Order: sequence, then structure tokens, then C-alpha cells
Amino acid sequence: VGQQYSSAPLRTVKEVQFGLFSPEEVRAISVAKIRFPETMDETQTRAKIGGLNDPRLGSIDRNLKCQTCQEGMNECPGHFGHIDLAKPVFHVGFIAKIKKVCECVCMHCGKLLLDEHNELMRQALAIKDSKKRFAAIWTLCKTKMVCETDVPSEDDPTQLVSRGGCGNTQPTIRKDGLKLVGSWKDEPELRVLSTEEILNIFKHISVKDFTSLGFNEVFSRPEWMILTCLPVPPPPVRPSISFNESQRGEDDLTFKLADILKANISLETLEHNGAPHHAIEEAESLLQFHVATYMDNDIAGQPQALQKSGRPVKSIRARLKGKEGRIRGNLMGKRVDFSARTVISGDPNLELDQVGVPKSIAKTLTYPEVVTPYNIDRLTQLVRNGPNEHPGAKYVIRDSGDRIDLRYSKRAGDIQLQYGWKVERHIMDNDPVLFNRQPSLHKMSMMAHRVKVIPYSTFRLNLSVTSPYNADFDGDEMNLHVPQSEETRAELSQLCAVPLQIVSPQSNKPCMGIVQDTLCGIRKLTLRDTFIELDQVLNMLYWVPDWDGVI
Amino acid sequence: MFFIKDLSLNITLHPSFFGPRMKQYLKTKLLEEVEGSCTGKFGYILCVLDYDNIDIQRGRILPTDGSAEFNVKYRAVVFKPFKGEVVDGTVVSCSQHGFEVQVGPMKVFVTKHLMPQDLTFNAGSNPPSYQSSEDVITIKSRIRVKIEGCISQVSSIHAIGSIKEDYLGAI
Amino acid sequence: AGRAALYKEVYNVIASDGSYVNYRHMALLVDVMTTQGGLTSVTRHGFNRSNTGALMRCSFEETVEILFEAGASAELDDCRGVSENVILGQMAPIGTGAFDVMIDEESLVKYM
Amino acid sequence: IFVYQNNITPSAMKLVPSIPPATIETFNEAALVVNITHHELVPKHIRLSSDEKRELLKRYRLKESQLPRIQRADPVALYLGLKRGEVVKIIRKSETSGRYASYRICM
Amino acid sequence: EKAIPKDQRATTPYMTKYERARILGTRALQISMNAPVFVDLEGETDPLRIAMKELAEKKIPLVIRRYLPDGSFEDWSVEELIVDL
Amino acid sequence: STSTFQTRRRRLKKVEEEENAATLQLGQEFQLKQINHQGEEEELIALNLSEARLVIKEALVERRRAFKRSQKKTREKELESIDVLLEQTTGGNNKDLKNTMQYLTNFSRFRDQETVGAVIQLLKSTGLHPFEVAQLGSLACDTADEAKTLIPSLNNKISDDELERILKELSNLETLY
Amino acid sequence: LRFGEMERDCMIAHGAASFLKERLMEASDAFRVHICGICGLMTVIAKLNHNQFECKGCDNKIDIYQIHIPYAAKLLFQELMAMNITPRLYTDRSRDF
Amino acid sequence: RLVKALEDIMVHYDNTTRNSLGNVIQFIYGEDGMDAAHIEKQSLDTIGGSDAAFEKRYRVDLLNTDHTLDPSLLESGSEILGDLKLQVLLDEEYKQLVKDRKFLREVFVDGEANWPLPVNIRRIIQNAQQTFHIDHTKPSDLTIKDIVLGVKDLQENLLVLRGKNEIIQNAQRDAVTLFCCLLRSRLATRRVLQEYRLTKQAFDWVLSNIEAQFLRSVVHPGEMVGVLAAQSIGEPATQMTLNTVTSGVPRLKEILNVAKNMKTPSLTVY
DNA sequence: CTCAAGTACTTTTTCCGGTCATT
RNA sequence: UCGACCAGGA
DNA sequence: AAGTACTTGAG
Ligand SMILES: Nc1ncnc2c1ncn2[C@@H]1O[C@H](COP(=O)(O)CP(=O)(O)OP(=O)(O)O)[C@@H](O)[C@H]1O
Ligand SMILES: [Mg+2]
Ligand SMILES: [Zn+2]
Ligand SMILES: [Zn+2]
Ligand SMILES: [Zn+2]
Repeated sequence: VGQQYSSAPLRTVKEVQFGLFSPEEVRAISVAKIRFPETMDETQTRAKIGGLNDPRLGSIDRNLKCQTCQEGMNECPGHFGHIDLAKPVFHVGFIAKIKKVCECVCMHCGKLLLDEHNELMRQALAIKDSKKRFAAIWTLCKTKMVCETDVPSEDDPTQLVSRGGCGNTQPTIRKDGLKLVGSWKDEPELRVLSTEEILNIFKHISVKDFTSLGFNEVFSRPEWMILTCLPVPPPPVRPSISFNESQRGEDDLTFKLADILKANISLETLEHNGAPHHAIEEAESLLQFHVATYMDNDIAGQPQALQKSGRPVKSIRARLKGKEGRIRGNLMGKRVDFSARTVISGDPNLELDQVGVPKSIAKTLTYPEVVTPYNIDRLTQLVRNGPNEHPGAKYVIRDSGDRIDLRYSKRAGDIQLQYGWKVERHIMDNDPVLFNRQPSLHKMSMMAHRVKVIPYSTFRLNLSVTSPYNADFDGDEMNLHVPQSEETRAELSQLCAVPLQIVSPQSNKPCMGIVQDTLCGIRKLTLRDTFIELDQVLNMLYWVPDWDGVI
Repeated sequence: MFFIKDLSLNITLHPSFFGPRMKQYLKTKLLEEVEGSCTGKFGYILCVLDYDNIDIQRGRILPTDGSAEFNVKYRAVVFKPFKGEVVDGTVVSCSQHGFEVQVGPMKVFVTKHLMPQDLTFNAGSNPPSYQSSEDVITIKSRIRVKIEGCISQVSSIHAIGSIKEDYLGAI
Repeated sequence: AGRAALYKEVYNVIASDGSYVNYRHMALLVDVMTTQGGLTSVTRHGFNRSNTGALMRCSFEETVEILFEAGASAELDDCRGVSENVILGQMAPIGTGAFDVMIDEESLVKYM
Repeated sequence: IFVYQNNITPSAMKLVPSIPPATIETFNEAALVVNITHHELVPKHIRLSSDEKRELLKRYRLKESQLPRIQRADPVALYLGLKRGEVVKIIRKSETSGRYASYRICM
Repeated sequence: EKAIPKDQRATTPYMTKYERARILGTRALQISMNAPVFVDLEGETDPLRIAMKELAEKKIPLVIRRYLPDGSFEDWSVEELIVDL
Repeated sequence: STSTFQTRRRRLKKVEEEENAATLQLGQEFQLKQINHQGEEEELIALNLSEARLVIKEALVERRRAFKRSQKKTREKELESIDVLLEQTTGGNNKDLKNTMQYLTNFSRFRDQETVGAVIQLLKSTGLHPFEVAQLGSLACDTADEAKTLIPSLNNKISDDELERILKELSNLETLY
Repeated sequence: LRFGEMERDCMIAHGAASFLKERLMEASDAFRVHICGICGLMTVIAKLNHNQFECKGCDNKIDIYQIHIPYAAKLLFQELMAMNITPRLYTDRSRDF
Repeated sequence: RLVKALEDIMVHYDNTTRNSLGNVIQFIYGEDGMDAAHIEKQSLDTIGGSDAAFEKRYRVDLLNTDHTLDPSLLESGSEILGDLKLQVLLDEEYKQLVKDRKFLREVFVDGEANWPLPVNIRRIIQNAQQTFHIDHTKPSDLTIKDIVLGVKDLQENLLVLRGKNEIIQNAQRDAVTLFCCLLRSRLATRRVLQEYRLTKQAFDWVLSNIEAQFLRSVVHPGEMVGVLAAQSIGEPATQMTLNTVTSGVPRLKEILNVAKNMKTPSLTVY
């Protein structure tokens, strides 16, 4: 888990503070200045360029060598960089909220179009809920098309009282792709509001006013919805797919950043050099496009920013977007170790709470047991049995913290087990295991079972536990999970065990009874005409494992 | 200057020590960590006071490893130096660069130029001295210094002092 | 009276296919849609819009947008929901983790 | 309480909060023909005193938000002239407990 | 300060299914971690089977901190809690 | 690392505290008003050399008693006697506490608890910071000019004759060798 | 095998908290990061062999903790940051309730 | 959807049902605070039947020579006649049973007397008979006081909510309301003596095993009551499709979506 | 300056070998 | 060692 | 497909 001892105290996350990155912070957080669209290859040399993809950042080639931070690959997380944009550009996500904030504040002095003077406004400001308060204030100020100098006083409407200065008509802002256009006024004046324009207006919005809107003085100022300083994610986020030595291969996100950096370098040259004024707006809108397209590529306005192939390009949004997305596909559900799955078969000679585990499966799955004086002697015979005998073990984990592969280790024959060590041993009869059958629409679809190591390649299971799983033996497969803790074992054996699951709370009745052969035969056996002679009766009685011994 | 400070420490025990003499090991552990320590925040944690009434509290068992964590609240004698703080000390080291003075656990180095002009180096002596028209400063001589500044070099604090100002110097 | 009617209708769609569900479960779903003061749909439009954890709500239907508005309005997540702990890889405050376990020295010396 | 026939001028209806501490309530005749509170599905809602309420939140260790809410516009809330923050104790009949009582804070 | 006094406790005097399961697992893990045992292991070797004897004899030295929705809590000893389950 | 008594958190706010001095601006940690074990307000505790030596002695002496309980089933000479107790109650590797106990024994002005408490009653009636109150009990001064130069916090806080009355009572209170 | 969302729900229903954790962490993703106690980000340039911790930008070389989170959660927060969103992780509380 | 809506809802150590915000959904789980596994359908013989048959079944009149408990039912039967003090006890008893009847007929308007409740009382009496080899020949050792006061006292012990205040003690009183109706129905002085034929010994055993069973039957704080409920409605619906007026999956969709324009709006007018 | 209609957006059960191109 | 299509299982 | 959440447009 992250590997190697750290002196830093171990804590649990108790709060998650969402906010926006301020340019100032993006610069401070950054380890490298990222200025070249070229990843690596310091002209031919197979070493990374001091300008993108480790201009200091994370690491490649499994080199501890990671900007003196050492560690490397499994240990060192990524290290963020930055790229200073030539002009400010909108963040795709906040594009609408920027519009809605412009629709609320005077586009000249930055004062809220509505004041404590308007009675409906006082009521909207009284809203406790940050999002509902924003909503009410917007619906109110969108209407106001003038930054009033004076409004009638609370007493007589005859005498007017002066508020925040300047007149100025407010534009009727509308979206046009990734741009904001106004309509001030026979016939109106229609121009595009610049990213810089919006910004200096937002920078002028007072704390009182913007905190009256969704925003937070410390964590999310309205001005931070516009991008000035772009954060460069490290390689662990955008890994380079190497398919030999010579076969370089970089990620999609690496291409888009290089493209932003390509677009930037052009815009900056046009400005810092002979400004052609109307070519600058072209190179500016291109930067806007790329920064947009990198965070979102499933945008309303048709250009899919296709990679020359015919492929669209995975935006950062697309990465997290549910089922397969980082949230639903990587965090709400994961692929797991200590798992097994094979075809299931019905066994009448199994206990309700047992599960037939094929020796193959028992020999691969492992429970890590701590070398305790209680087990010390048994555990040694398992380690000495090795990974090939059935009751055996696969690894010995030392106090030092280092795995011993009994399959190879020159000392596999030896090993004098010290206490406190762990012995990853083959699953044995009566270990608790979580057994399940998909689709798992029940508390009962997953139950804890005792192991019974048997020959032949299927999971054998008692026929009366068929119903809760809703399993048939026409080629159904089932999943097995092996707990690794002595406390996790208890969890299963004490809450999830099959005997416990017998009476179901969804129906207030038992979810498993006698089925098929045993049910058909129980009727046949019962009825008054059925009589059993001594010879057979005695065999019938012996068959009851708890028979009192009384004929 | 020497303070008494009400402090805490989160020690994490291991199940093997969940025996009758647990408190003893925790108290003994607190001392290991805390006593003789030096942080910038509180300075030198010199001695844990009132061993008898050390508060261990109820320790919480951490999930997936039975190890229990206790916030051991306590009280200790600390030494935290400051700028402008006047100290009495003894000379330890002495070179052409100046002389270092031991002030409690900490050392205060007095630069050649943070001394009066008349007081100059004398290499030709065992031990090497700083000689004045009247005074003589050497490896066992007692001094009074003004702490001009502090630095927190890991598990220590070092200061730069002056004996240039009035009422300061040799004692 | 809304709750009454809502339960009545839910109950009958279940009883429609013979199937029996113990009151409490339908009662709970009905109670949930209701407590808010109105009829809260079991959609992204209804439940997923409440004052619950950002990480918890982004775990269903409107993911990236939920998270974007989290930053833009500086949301603070309690980390009280199951979903949040599951994202954080922390022992959820669920059943077995709905309480804390302590060692008492008083009893540790008493048991020897 | 002002009981109108068909309507009231939007001019006239915007004179209701003009006389505090006192309050005004508009009701249409056709709406009042039937006492909706008498219906099968409508349980007994009961207004809680400042102290009754204060005590409830103490005993259930609740913040005002944590309580299930009744809308101000709610037919029964209108019948009892419920004011923002007032709490009603709803006594209903249970197929499970026999009698179960909930509470609703005003909107 | 949140912490209900012994005399003012109001939660089930009985141990929950979830409580017993976490106590039994915790001690099992601890007995396996090479912790000291407050019971006669009468030929016993499985730490859960040991932890069970300890809870049976009510010689488990742990306390459950039952947290209430307002943060306040009640501390109950495994010695205190009734084990009908 | 050892955790404090004060809990005044810095939510995102990077901005750190200003420099420290004898403008009596110590840390946030070393404020005048601070949090007690009971969660009470309590004034900063600052000790002078000798007030500080006796406190450490008291603790280790009663720790040696606790170490002997558990194990059931004159300046030149005060330095050796102290160094013996250290070998018995301290971890040895506490190089700081040895140098400190030597410094305190060879720099303390008042030997006996009586003379220390008398100095404590004398000064703690001026209403000066525990800093000034301790510094006055630490550095031996003759003039109110001497005192007010070295402890430049004092400057307007006390009368020149008043401070000198104390300085001259602290002299008559100084322990011999 | 994929321990699906459905599979998680059953474990919740059961009350197996410590198990759910073992599945999702120990038996998969489980990773260790060093986070800063001022700006709750995975910054901390933690050279472990030397025992140096530091979060430049906060200048803080002291108020640094270590958390255990699923690697994909590390990844998530890094992706959110790349999108100018600050998912600040704090190991204390403020709000109460 | 049902799962993601209900996830975070669980029972807290205060028997209140709350979400991740600590907002109360149910004040007590399923209005009764009982774990659904520990619930069996049981009849309420106070609901149905003629008003005559009821009086036959439960009325004991120690002041009337015909309607007394026969001295073949209990030992005290002979000296019990005319005991105005004990008739006072038996009057409250019956008066409460009549109250009960009115209440139950109020709750279940159709007269349906078979409802799922905790503690299967039948099985407890059924066992007491086979346990104590109850001979339906000899008279009982029980007193009118033994039965009447015994049941009264059992009730005070069927705790769900513990709270020493009055809001909680009233909430306690309320959650048991129906089970007590069932309790008093089944343990009337007449019914215990004439029907069951219980010895004092058996009665104390029945009384303890009701308390015992009841207590176990209550919900456990931590119970993931939220998820449970979602799968309990979910699984049926998912099976009610997998196997080969708007109703079923489409109407359930209508309901959960709080669909405005619904397909079959109807209005039943009485 | 109200309210009808047109505008756009976002969901769609769970787990579990071959062939293509290109990384 | 990367992920898209197609074909399948309960 | 069915909400939502807006613009766009008539009287
Ligand atoms: N598309 C699908 N999605 C989820 N589960 C499925 C599925 N197809 C089949 N199943 C699972 O398989 C179960 C029934 O399918 P089968 O087993 O193939 C029919 P059978 O039981 O063999 O005979 P039958 O046709 O007489 O019922 C379902 O209840 C379900 O659990
Ligand atoms: Mg099948
Ligand atoms: Zn690194
Ligand atoms: Zn203006
Ligand atoms: Zn930081």
C-alpha cells in the first residue's frame, strides 16, 4: 500500500474541501515550467526533454531518479507542472456560470445589478442555501438592464436615494460557441465580450456581492472560473505507452497539452512580435478551443477535435463519466485479487453452509496467517509442503517485509519461521469465503460459506442454497472471494454465513427450503402407504449424522 | 524563556503490549519520543513533568490492525529562544570567525564583527582567545549575549548573538 | 395524504405480481420521497439534487457536472455517506463501522 | 381570514403584509366547501408550542433542518394557519405499530 | 464536551450483531497479532475460537463507543453488554 | 511530532506569523492567554534559571521514586549529584537535558525553594509578562538602566526607582556559593 | 474478478464494513500518499530515505500527514486538479453537526 | 436508482432512521422498531366475530353465578365468587379488551385480523403445554391477580426505546400499541385458564419467553435499512420480468419518476 | 409584457474468445 | 500490453 | 422517450 515506511502521521480523510485553483496557487504547486510541446528525446537521445513530460514532474524508465524526490514508480505519485497561457481563456465547465454571473453584475463597475433596496432582492438574499440563493438572485438581475445610480427610498417613493454609481446599459448576453456576445441599445450595438474584459469585471466584484452569489472568498472566487495559468498533470495521469525501446507512444492527454502549448506559442509570438491584430483573435480562439477541448470534448458545438485517425480524443470529463468512468468503474466497483470463478455443480453430500473448492483453486488462492506459537508448528509443515502439495503455502513474509517465493527460493527447504511473520498459505477446509452469483440483486446473492477442498474442476454447492443465489447447474459460474484478515473472516462467519441468511427480512419468511428430488421424494416417502422394512430402516438411520443411536 | 507547556502526543501501541503493564510502556514510550526532542514550534522539549499524573486516555483500536492509538496529553519544561532575548552563557568554540557560546541545550555563535572593535583574535594561544584592551575571551570564559536571530537546524536551534551593545560582553 | 396514496400505489404494483414485500421497505421508499415536503422523484432530478455529499451524488447520473459545481460553490463533504468512504477507501460508518472500539486499561489490569 | 368568491385584485392582494405583527389569510369559497381534513388519508396534524418544539429537538438531538418538512402552501398547513418554522405532530395509524407519530417543520 | 455520563446512557443494554462481530474479529486479529490472552486456552489454537472463549467469560478488555447522530457518544464495556443476540 | 494545546486552525490561509522579539511578540504557541489541560484559560508559565532548575529536579526526583515503586515486583557537588539522578531517570541519549541541568546548576541565582518563591512573590506583583518577570529573576542587573536595556520590553511598564527597588531586593535575596 | 457496484451494495446491506474496505483496498487499488495540512493536496515532496517532507508553496515542512486511499482515488483527484478543481482532503473536522 | 436513493439510510443507536445528513426519515424503523426477519403473521381474535362470541370468550364475572370461572379451572374458583375487589381488577381487564377491539377495528377498517407481528405467542403456549405436560383435567394454581397483574407487568418490559424523558417514553408506549393488543387478546384471564389450562409455573415461563423473544426481535443499530429496502422492492421487480389500467414495471416507472402525465388516470368515487 | 411552443440535454441490468490497426 | 469492433455464456 | 430548462415569440 504505497510501499516503504514513512515517519509522517497516518490519518483518515474527514472532510473534502472543494474549490477552484487560483493562478497564483497553480504556479506555487508546480515543479516544472513546461514550455516545449516536445515530450522527451533531447534531440535523438532517449532521455526526457527539460520542457514537457518530466521537465522535473514524475518519472519514466523505472529510474528512482525523479527530480531528487527519489522513490520512483510505485512510491512517487505524480508531480504537477504549469503552463502560463498567452491570454485568459474560459473553463468549459464554468462557461455558463460565467454568463450567469455577467447577467447579475454590472459589466462596467462590477456592482450587483440589484441591491438591498429592492424588496424581492432582500428576500432572495435571505435564502440560506448557496445554490438556491444564486438562482433567485439571477432570475432577478437578468431582467435589470441598467446599473442604477439611484433607487426610491424605503420610506416615501417620492424621494430617491443614491446607491452604487455609474449609469450604463447592460448587454443582453448570449452564447455563440465558446464566446459571449452582448446587445446594448433604433438598431443595437452587438460585440463580443473578451475573456480579459469579463475577468477585470469579475476581479472588481466585491466579496459581499460574490459571496451573495455561490462563491467563497478563500476556496472559489468568480475570477478563478477563467483560466490564466494551466496546471500540467504528471505522467501517472497521462502514461506513455511504450511498445519496445524505439516505439515511443504517448497518451491522448499528452497530445492535447502539446497542442495547447503549440497554440499558445503562436498567440504569444503574434503579441510579443508584429501584432497583425485580426490574426491574434484567430490564434486566441484556437487556444480557447484547445483548453476547452482538453477538459471537455463532447461539447454542444459540433467540432469533436478529432485526432488524425478519425478518433475523437478522450477529454478529462470523458475519463470520469460513469460505468467505466473513474467514479463508477474504478472506485464504486473494482477488479479484485483473492478471487476465483468456475462452473458450479450441485452436491447433496455437502452441508448447507459448505462450498466445494476445486484443489487447483485452493492451491492458488491464499490466506496470510501470522506465525503465532499456536500455529508455528503446523505452519512450518505447510511451508515445508510448498506450493505444489495440497495443504501447503505459497510465500513466507518476513518481519523485514520481503516476500519469499517458495516456488523458487534457494532456502525453500530451510526457513526457520520466526513469530510475527506471515505465511500466505493455500485455502483449507473450513475457511470462511464469500460466494456469489451475478446478477447480485439480494443481500442473499452473496453468502459466507465453509470451504471443503474436493477434486474435479467445479464449485460444488448444497442444493437447498440454490434458491437465494437463483442458480441452476446448466453451465452457471460463480464467484469466490477469500478474506485476508482474522477480523474480516469474523465479519463473514458472524454476519454473512448461510445459516444466518435462512430467514429473509424482505418477505418476513425463509428464503430457502427443500427443493426438487428431495421435495418430490419427501411426499413419496411420507404418504400412509409407504412402509419400510428393517434392513433398509437401519441404513436410513445411520445416514442421519446426529442419530441418537436409538432404533 | 524556559517555559512550562501543556502538550500532547499520539502514540500507536501494538497488540503484543495489550498487557497488565501497558500504561508503563506508554509513559516510557512518550519519554522516548518527546524527552530530549527539539521542534521549531516549541523548541527543546527538555523534561516531562509529573510522571505519576500523565494522562493516557482511552485508546482507540485502528481497523484492519489491532494497534491502538492514544493521545497522551502531558506537561513539559521547554526552552524556545527568541530575537532580542539576552542570555548568559559559556564559550565553547573559538576561531578567527568568532566564538560559539553554550546557552542551555542550544549554542549561540557570536560573529567577529558582532563584537566591539578593540576585541581582536589571538591564534597564538592554547586555547585561542579574543583579546581586548581590558578583557580576554577564551574556551572556558562566561559571556552575556543578545540573540540577534534564530535558525531551526532539524533536531536543534542555533542563534547568532552580539556583545557589541551596552551592558553586554564578558562577566 | 400524499404519502398514504403513494404507498397505496407502490404496494399495489408489488402485490400486482402476487409478490409480497414487508411493509417497512415500501414504507421507507415512500417516507424518503416524502420527508422533503413534497414528491421527490427517484431520478437525477429528485434525490440526487439534495444537500448530500458531493462525492456521493457524483457517484450517480450527473458525475462531472456535480463535481464542477462542487468547486465553483466551494462545497464541503462530511464524508458521512457510504459512497464517500468507498471512494476514499475508508471503513464506512456502516453496520460493523457504526461504532468505535476502545481498550480500557482499568479492565486490562482487572483481567490478570 | 378573508373568504373571497372568485378572485381578489392583484392590487388588493398585495396589501396582506402591510399590517405586522398581525397576519391575513385568503381563502376561496369553492375550496372551503369540503373540509379536506375530514378525508380518509388525512391524519391529525397538531401545532406545537415554542416549548413543545424546543423540547422535541432537544429529545431527538435535532437541528431544525434534520426534521421532515411540511410545505407552507400545504392544504393542512393552510387549514391550521401554519407559519414558517411551526412544527406539527402527525398522529397516524400503523399496520405495524398500531399508532406512529411523525413531525413536520413549516416551509 | 460530547460523552454521555454512565448514569445517563440510553442505548440497548444488549450487544448488537455488528458489535459482537467487530469485538470477535478485533480480538481474533489481536490474539493472532501475538497479544496477551485473558483466558485459559484449554487446548485452543484458533484466535476466533479463543476470542469467543474470552467473550464468553467476558474477559475481553475492550469498550464500544456508540456514536449518536449529533456526535455525542455512550461508552459500553463488553463486560456490560448483554449477549442474547 | 508533539501536538499543542491551542487549536486556532489556518483554513487554506498560507500567511504565517510575524517575527519574534522583546516587542514581546513571541509565538502563537507562547501567547499570554493559553489553553490548560482542563480546557481552561491559564497565563503563560515562564521560569527563570533556578525556578527552572528546581522544577526539573522535583520531577526527576519523584520519577526516581516512581521508578523505585514500579521496581517492587553545594554547586561543585550539586552538579555530580544531579548527573547521577539523570543516569537513573533519563534515557541517557538526552544530551540536551544534561547540558541544560549543568547550565541551570552553574547559572541559577537562588539555591533553595524558599528563596525562589520569595523572588516569585516579589516580581509577580509588578504585572509584567512572565517573560519580563522571569528575565528579571534570571539576569543579574544593578541599574534600572541595565535592566531596561537588556529587557527592553520594560521601558515604560515600570518606574526607574521602582524597578531599582526590586533589583536591590533581588541582590539581598541572592544565594551564596 | 470485478467486484461490481451491485456486489458493493450487498456488502453494505450485510453491514460488513471492514470487509468492503479489504475488498476495495487491500485486495486491489490501495495506495499511500502524503498530503499537506494547509492546502489539502497531494503535493508533499516526501524524500523518505532522508526523512524530508516539505510542501513548497505552503512552505510547510511540518504539518504533513499520510493517508491510505485507492490509487484510482489518487488518480481521480489528480484529474480533477488538471481540470482546475481543488479536491482538498483534510484529516480534521470544522463544521461539527 | 432505488439503491442510490436509499444507500446512506441506517438505524442509529437512538432507534431513529436517518440519512448521511442526519435528517430523520422514520422516527423508528418501519414505525415499530422491529427487525423484519423476526416477524410472523399472527391473528388478532379481538377484531372479528360477533359481539356475543367475544363476551363468551373473554368476559369473567365473579359476581354472577353463571359467568364466573368454574372451580374446575383454578383452585381459588370457589372462594373467588363475589370478590368485588377482584371483579374490579377483571372489569378494567375486560374494559381494556373492549377498548382494544374498538382501536383495532379503527386501524384495520376491513376487519382483517391476520398481521405480521414479532413473538409468535401461539408457539410459546404450544410449547408450554408439551414442556410442562399440561393436563387439561386438573385446576390451575394461578390467581386473578397472578394473571391480570402479570400481563400488565410484562408490557412494561417490552422495551424498544429507552429514553427517561416523556417524548421517548410516549414514543415507547406508541411503538408497542399493536403488539400489546395482541398480547392482551391472547393472555386474557378466561383464555389463559379455560383454553390454555396454564399452571403458574407455565405462565411465568410463557411471560418470560415473550419478553425474551420480543427483545431479540427489535432492529440492530447499524442495520443498513436503506439498501435493504431498495433490494427488497428491486429484486421482485427484476425477477417479475426475467422469467418468461397501467400496472407492473411501467406503472412502477411512472411512480418512481413521479411522472406527471400518467397513462391511466382514474378516480374511484364512493 | 403573459404564456404557448420551439429549443436543446440526458439517461438506458449484472458479472463472464477472435480479429483488426495501432499504440 | 493498447482498446476497438464482432461473436458468444447464465 | 420524458423530463428539464431555457430561449423565442405572439397578443
Ligand atoms: N441478460 C441477463 N442479465 C442478467 N441476468 C441474466 C440474464 N440472462 C440470464 N440471467 C440469469 O439467469 C437466470 C435465468 O436464466 P436461465 O438460467 O438461462 C433459464 P433456466 O432457469 O435454465 O430455465 P427456464 O427457462 O425454465 O427458467 C436469471 O434469473 C438471471 O439471474
Ligand atoms: Mg442457469
Ligand atoms: Zn516524485
Ligand atoms: Zn455600473
Ligand atoms: Zn500545501
